[PDB]
Amino acid sequence: KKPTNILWIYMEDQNPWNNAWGDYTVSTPNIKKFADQGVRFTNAHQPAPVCSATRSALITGQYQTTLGLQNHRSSRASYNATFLPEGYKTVPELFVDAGYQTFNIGKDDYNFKYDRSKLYNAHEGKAGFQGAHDGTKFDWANNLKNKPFFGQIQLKGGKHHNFNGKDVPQVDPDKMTLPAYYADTPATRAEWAKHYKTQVLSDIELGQILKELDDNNILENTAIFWFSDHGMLLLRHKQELYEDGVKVPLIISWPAGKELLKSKGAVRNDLISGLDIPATSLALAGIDIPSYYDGKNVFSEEFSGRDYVISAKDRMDYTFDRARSVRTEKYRYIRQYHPPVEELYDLQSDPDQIKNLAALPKYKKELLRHRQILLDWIAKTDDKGAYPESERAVKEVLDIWGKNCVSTQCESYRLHHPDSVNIPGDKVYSPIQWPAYMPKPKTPYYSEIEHIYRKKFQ
Amino acid sequence: KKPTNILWIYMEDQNPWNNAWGDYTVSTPNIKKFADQGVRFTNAHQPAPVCSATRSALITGQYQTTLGLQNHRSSRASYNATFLPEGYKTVPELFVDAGYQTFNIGKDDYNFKYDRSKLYNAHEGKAGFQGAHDGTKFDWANNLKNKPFFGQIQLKGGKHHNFNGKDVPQVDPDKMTLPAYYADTPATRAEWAKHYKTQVLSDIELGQILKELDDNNILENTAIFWFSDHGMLLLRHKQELYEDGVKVPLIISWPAGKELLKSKGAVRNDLISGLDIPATSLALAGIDIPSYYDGKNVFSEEFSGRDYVISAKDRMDYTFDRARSVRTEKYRYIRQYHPKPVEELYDLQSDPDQIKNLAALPKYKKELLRHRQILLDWIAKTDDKGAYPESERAVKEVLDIWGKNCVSTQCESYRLHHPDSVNIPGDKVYSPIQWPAYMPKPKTPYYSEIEHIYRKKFQ
Ligand SMILES: [Ca+2]
Ligand SMILES: [Ca+2]
Ligand SMILES: [Cl-]
Ligand SMILES: [Cl-]
Ligand SMILES: [Cl-]
Ligand SMILES: [Cl-]
Ligand SMILES: [Cl-]
Ligand SMILES: [Cl-]
Ligand SMILES: [Cl-]
Repeated sequence: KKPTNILWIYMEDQNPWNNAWGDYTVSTPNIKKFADQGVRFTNAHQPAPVCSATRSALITGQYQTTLGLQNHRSSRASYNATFLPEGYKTVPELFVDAGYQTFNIGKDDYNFKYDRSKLYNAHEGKAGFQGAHDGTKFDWANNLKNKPFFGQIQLKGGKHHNFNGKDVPQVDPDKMTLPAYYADTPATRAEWAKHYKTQVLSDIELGQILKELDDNNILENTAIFWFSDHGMLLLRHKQELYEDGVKVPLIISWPAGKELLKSKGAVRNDLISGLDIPATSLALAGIDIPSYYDGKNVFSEEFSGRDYVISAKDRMDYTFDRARSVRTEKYRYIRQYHPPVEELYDLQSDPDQIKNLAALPKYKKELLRHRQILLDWIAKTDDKGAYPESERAVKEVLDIWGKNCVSTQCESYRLHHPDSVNIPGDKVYSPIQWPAYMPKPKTPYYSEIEHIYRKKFQ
Repeated sequence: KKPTNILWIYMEDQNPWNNAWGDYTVSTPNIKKFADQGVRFTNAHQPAPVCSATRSALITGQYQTTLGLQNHRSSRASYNATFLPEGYKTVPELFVDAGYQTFNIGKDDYNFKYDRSKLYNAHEGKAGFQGAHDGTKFDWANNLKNKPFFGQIQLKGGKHHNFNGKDVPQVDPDKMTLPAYYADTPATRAEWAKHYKTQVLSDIELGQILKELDDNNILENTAIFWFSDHGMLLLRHKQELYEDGVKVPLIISWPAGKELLKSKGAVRNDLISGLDIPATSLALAGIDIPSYYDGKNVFSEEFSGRDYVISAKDRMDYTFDRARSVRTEKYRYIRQYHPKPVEELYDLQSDPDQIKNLAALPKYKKELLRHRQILLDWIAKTDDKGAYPESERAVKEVLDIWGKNCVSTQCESYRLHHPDSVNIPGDKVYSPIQWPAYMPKPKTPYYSEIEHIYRKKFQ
């Protein structure tokens, strides 16, 4: 007994502030019922805290840092490209090869060049934001009611802008409880109340998708993976609060396999990586997990929870950072490469990560233990974050963010190209030819997504 | 029940033309007795056919192509550097961390920068050929007769230069049987007879090392790995004959453990990769094999022979090539990326000298695709770094060492984009590379000498 379909309900930028996680600030009945009849994961940690890093990792099955996909965003311009290795199979291509129809409605946002028709064969792509391909809308639930499919639906999550729907409650910014030692201003309180409203919008959209499956008798045989690509990125001065940036909601539901999925627990507290989502998707559908994928089937009998979960943060827009985190059952550890410098937090007693324990003698052994888990991971994956981005990749940042990039990478680039700082890179550098094993489609939007230069930023 | 020591008897550039392999052209009694009492491997295929590629692969435990170590030679200059990832453990470091004394007498010839004292803690290094470190000679068999060690002794193998020893037999070039369609000249017949003489020199040297171990009671408790870094590189026009380039002699002997080793066969014909040598050494000494190593323990109960062995060839001195090979039980497949890639398929049973390319024969289409798919899996799994062009700084290193001999497109384009500095030494053109914080560069003087690789004689 395997499900017929896989469906990822893929939310942008959302923390699990919903009834199923015990939070009754707003009413989330669809999510609560959905969680009650499925498997809820309370320790699912994505490999990255930002869009294109997480989304590239889950679609390739590996840490975004292993294949040079770690920088948000990257490989978008005509003159700067990353290609997956020859022979490589993304998760959708694995499903296509096994006979399924595949789609992703909404943004891809991956940090490599690709022929989308090899990944998603049930619909066409179109130009998206900042070099991304997007998947066109279509009546997937009707068209594929009798064709086994791996689909994704991208929902706006915390980035929903429109709250005029008569089902969105009032949320008073003055009633919001902020994290400890977090900036308490009208703007942060407004961001909190807005994020609660987006929980209701997510709850509504979940209800609509479940109805659409039900109206085409697709609800029983579809394994649904319900998750966000990261939580809200929160800053206390310069300190990123990683725990609730990488820990995301995850509910897995397969109605006709309920008892099989719940066998290890209807509420899973063991440590899960977001990279286990594609691997579990493959296993549930009866597709081998490639040996080079990092994920595991979280429902297999041999799966007893990860000892630790690794996350990575690299460049974000025009901020050239590099940090690596080891999450164990009790601690989050951070290695910060651009303050060498280390952080360690006991989450049980310090959930907002205020008390760095790295320099306390009592915690030296736990510190070294987390550090060594990280060194093992760097040695195993050859973390491409250790290597600097190229001239062409820096030029791509300049095309998109212009004067906003004040990093020493960007200034040094300007000092070396004073003749062309504001000339679009596609007029400075030759286009990158796609490799023999993957010719560039002639589809017109493939050239439109490469027009990344933004005059308004210089 | 584990051996106490690990020793690699490590030969340069040598084919198994010896009595243990059934070749009595010359007398090799030490090798014959050694193979008789140990385990002989007839299908051991190195991951490369040249020195720095094979040697970097075995010392790191991974295909040289996975870590950017594939180009022979590379990362030698002051301005061009490859470092292993933070936290990475080469095989000697794994033995140091476990308490052993470690040494390699003779050349290292690795394509990355390293602090040799972290690898080999039982002796010092010295300047070597073309940017390599070498290990100084010392009385290892006595110094370490009571200290568990992992050691390597580098022997000259097919590159021995002096044949006046009174026990080197005369070998007639006119009696040499060359490979089918191989150039039949006085030079190649001379090379054949010379190579047979080097078999006797390797036989002598094997006897001496065994005597040193016996004189110090190290003979019983020492697992020895006796092998070469590759066979001779043979060309027929532009075609490299990979089968006998990568397949090397390998004998493993551990006299106190004879019966355990021989359990799966005293003569082993299953497919083995040279990367299984460090993995098997680690296993015998009771050290964990890191999850990122490619080798396996060939004496483990779970080891049932490899279904295939991968080999890779990339730049060789100033020849910028890229070829990948899948060896299966019956066939060797070659994918050639700079002839878009062209493919070769040979049935070795009927075509030992690799003359009849079967790749375009409809009868062999399925065997072709099956070998192609094996290679594609390996590229996807390892992100074969030969898919990426060498940097500007690496081309300069080639130009420094080889000068006007490099006629490649990469070189000729470099000369076009730097017409004013073509013959200026690279260390006056490019700034030195700072070693990473996790591995500071020793002050030791020969570390500066080995980076002086410019050769005026070549331009
Ligand atoms: Ca996002
Ligand atoms: Ca050699
Ligand atoms: Cl825009
Ligand atoms: Cl649309
Ligand atoms: Cl299972
Ligand atoms: Cl604009
Ligand atoms: Cl040489
Ligand atoms: Cl003859
Ligand atoms: Cl075993």
